[PDB]
Amino acid sequence: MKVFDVHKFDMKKEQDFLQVQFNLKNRINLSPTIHPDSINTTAGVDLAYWEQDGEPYGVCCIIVIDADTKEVIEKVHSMGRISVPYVSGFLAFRELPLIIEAAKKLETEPDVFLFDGNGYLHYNHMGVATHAAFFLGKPTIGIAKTYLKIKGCDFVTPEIEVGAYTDIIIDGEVYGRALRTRRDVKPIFLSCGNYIDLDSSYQITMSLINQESRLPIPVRLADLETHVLRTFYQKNH
Repeated sequence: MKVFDVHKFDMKKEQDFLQVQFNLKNRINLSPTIHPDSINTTAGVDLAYWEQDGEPYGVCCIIVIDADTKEVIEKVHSMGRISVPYVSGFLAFRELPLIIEAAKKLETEPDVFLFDGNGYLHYNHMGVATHAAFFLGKPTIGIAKTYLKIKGCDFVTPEIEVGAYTDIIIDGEVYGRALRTRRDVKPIFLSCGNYIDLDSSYQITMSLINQESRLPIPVRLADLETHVLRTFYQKNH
């Protein structure tokens, strides 16, 4: 699908990256309410990396499923040498190029994109899920497997029950939630990406959860796809 040409990727020093984040950060809108049964499709995005001939590479997979049946309707991927981090703390910038490339290959138009990564739950509310939203022009959701501790703030462990959650609050603001997707197993960390409220992010995520993994269906499939493709390229180097 078509994507918005938000900005270029010519940033050099950390100052450049901060300026881009601060600009987009003021364009974040978490007011949209979106019911799970009102959408036609949901997409999952993930990225995998590996060492190769001395240079770092990455493969981004986007898995699109039918919202109602949860069946896979489209799969695309992008692959290329990832840019070596000349700065630190801006992973999203070195991932976006591959993400945009993959999204451009999409024949479908996903109504929402769930990312294997953070969104609003980020030091500057500018995690990959949120950042990618501007380019995609679509609502996005952040699904993180690990907790990013901000301002020295720790989260409250959610109940053992499925769907249980706790709000991660920093400076009196809700950054996201610690969510128990699969009972008793490690919870995931949910945050709005952009163009959607926490309630909807939560409802859509839970509607995509089955007792097989703690990651919503779309994201679990993308993750598995990025791993199989990476293994393919590695053994065929």
